[PDB]
Amino acid sequence: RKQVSDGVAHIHASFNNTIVTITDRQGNALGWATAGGSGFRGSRKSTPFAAQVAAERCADAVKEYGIKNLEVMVKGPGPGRESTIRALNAAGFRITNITDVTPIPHNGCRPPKKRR
Amino acid sequence: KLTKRMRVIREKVDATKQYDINEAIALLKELATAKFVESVDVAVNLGIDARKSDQNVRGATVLPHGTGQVRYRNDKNGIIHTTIGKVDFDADKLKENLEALLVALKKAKPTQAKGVYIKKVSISTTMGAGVAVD
Amino acid sequence: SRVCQVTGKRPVTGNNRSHALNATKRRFLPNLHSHRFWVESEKRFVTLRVSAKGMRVIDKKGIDTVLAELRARGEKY
Amino acid sequence: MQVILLDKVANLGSLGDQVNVKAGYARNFLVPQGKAVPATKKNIEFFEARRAELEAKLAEVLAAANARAEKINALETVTIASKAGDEGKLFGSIGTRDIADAVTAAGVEVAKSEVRLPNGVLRTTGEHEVSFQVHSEVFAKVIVNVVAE
RNA sequence: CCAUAGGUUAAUGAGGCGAACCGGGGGAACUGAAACAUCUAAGUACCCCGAGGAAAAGAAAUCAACCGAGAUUCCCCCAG
RNA sequence: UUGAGCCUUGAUGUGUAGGAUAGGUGGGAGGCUUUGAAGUGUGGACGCCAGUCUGCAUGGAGCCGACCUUGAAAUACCACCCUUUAAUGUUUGAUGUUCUAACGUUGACCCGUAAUCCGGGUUGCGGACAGUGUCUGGUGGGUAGUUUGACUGGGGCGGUC
RNA sequence: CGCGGGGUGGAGCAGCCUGGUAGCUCGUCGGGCUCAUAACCCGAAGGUCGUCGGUUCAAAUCCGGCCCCCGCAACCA
Repeated sequence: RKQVSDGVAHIHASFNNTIVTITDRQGNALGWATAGGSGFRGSRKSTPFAAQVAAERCADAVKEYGIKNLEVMVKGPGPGRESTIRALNAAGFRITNITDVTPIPHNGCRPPKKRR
Repeated sequence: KLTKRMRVIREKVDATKQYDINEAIALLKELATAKFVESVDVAVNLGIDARKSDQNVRGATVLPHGTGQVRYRNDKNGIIHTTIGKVDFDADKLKENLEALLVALKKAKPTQAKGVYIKKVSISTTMGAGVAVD
Repeated sequence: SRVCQVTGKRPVTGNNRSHALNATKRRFLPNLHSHRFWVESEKRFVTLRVSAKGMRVIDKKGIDTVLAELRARGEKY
Repeated sequence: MQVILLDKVANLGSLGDQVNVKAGYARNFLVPQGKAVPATKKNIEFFEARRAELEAKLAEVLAAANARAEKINALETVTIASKAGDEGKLFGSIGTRDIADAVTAAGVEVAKSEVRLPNGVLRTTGEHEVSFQVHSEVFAKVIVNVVAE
């Protein structure tokens, strides 16, 4: 339990999935939910609606911690990214600020050539 | 959970001590701090295997002092319960009564009874604590 | 030598009986290890090669009492 | 064992008890340092009769002897000058020996075995806290500064 | 520091040899078992250390048996 | 810090009938209250989130057993205990950190001494490890001791006993 | 030969231990699906708990066996 007050929601919205993880301010994870965990397998996994239920199933399962307000730091392109923050706000959480932490390199490594 | 009258009952009998024969009935009427005539609860521990059918004991004993003949049947937990007398009896009388039923257990002890039979002897007033006996 | 200074536990020989009782000559070695004992009379340290059970004789008796026996037998302590 | 103590000791004894300690603790620490003596009746009567009222209280007098050491250094601020480089950085990081060498000419005749310095063995240059543990009870702190000679 | 370690001198004794016997410390295998591992051979061969003229053992925390015998060693029986 | 045994104290446990987050058994029907009461404010512990429990207190001195629908009786009083667990006392074990006196040191320096052996002494570094002994599982052709049948139109193979 | 267990639609695992109220994934069908084949998704059909007794309000469970499937330590007639 430990009862935390403020936290931050980490939204890893990539091309195939949109794993949402709610941690505290120090970074320690409390609870998480994914689009692929709430069923939705295959083509429906990479969908903004699946990101909706990912946020809902992560909205709860953190009830024992009782987070009043939290921040949102989205990451990756993903089909969700903006539909998932909607369901997280309409769930009953107070959104203080939203930030974008997409990890773009400065020509660090040679990306794949795949997909013909 | 505790109240006034029960705290008085607790300060007379310490549950952290095993007593001898003649100490038992003397402190027995000191447990009943109510005006109405009460009784004595006899809880004797068995060394039987209650999970195995061949050792579930049941029977009766012809008591020469009454509470007649009282019937009793065990439980699957391993302890059999029954009353044997009341509070306002004389000290001498229940001495022979306790001796009466446990030697009757000598009779009804199973052949498959694995382990020491008589484990723990402890009688108590219906409104008192448990007085242990060696 | 592997002999205890105090007691005198010298290595003994015995068999190494197996499951099929195959007798093979082995050898039992005492539990010897050098130790520094603080003598109170001389107020210094004296190193002796003692067995583990030899140490117990020292702390049950007097450390100086033990040395008195060595002094009476000539074993340089 | 059954050892009978002489001093107090940092955790179990109270100056004259018969606590059953581990064999090693008595044979390698207590006995050789004179903190205690093995429990054999002869030594027990040597203690409970003789030393019980004699050596017991004179053990208290040496406790007062270094109580003397509490403030022998009314100065408590000695300064040493050793060669150092640019921006502090001492070339020869002085050890526990040299710090005792400075106070022997400016105060206490304390030896090496009593000085306890927590913050390393003094590499840096500046304000320092040197704690002198002359006894198991009293702690004497001295503020020293090193100069870039 | 004292003091020990160490150094020097003098006195006394020891070392090596010897056929076997004797006590102790180590200790084989061939062989027999119709093979062979337990076992046997054998605590023998042999090696080593020590003492003597003998050496070892030795005056019961021994047996016996509800009667008694009285340190140890050796020979004959007990008994293949 | 963290497991386990045990003791004490205090909790704990909603097919469904249904006022009951009742496990078995069970003696007798008054406990209870003014060694400061029903109701409620509020947080916490528990939560199959059904409905318990509970520190202080305005309040102010009552609350309810049989009775009834149940297979059962009401933690009103009580005894021996089952499952789940909470504090303490206590008992050992398994880890992490720090320390120094054992121990190691094929580090430095001094002495024995003109001696890279060894021992001793300050000191530096490790440190209850390491390593050695006794017990023990595994591995082990490195090594050792051995076995590895007979008949048989020679032996082997095949077949047989 | 003793110490421990596991037995469940056709089949692999749950739940049992801490009793009342059996879930899960493949294999088959109705299709939905698209000019279609393929992939995908939804719905449905299947064990009354291996079995025989004791106890209890109630047995899949707790406990006695059998049939066994095994995990083994053994294993010097």
